[PDB]
Amino acid sequence: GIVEQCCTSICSLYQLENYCN
Amino acid sequence: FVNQHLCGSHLVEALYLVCGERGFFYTPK
Repeated sequence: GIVEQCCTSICSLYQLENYCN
Repeated sequence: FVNQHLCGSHLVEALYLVCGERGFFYTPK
């Protein structure tokens, strides 16, 4: 989920946008 | 601001700015 992709690894705009509605 | 480790309120901040009026969901667990 977002914590694994953005907190315990380096986040990215591409991944952040996976969590916009 | 998005290309680093982002946790907690720092991650929510980033979602808020990127997603804008679309909104977002924050599901950490």
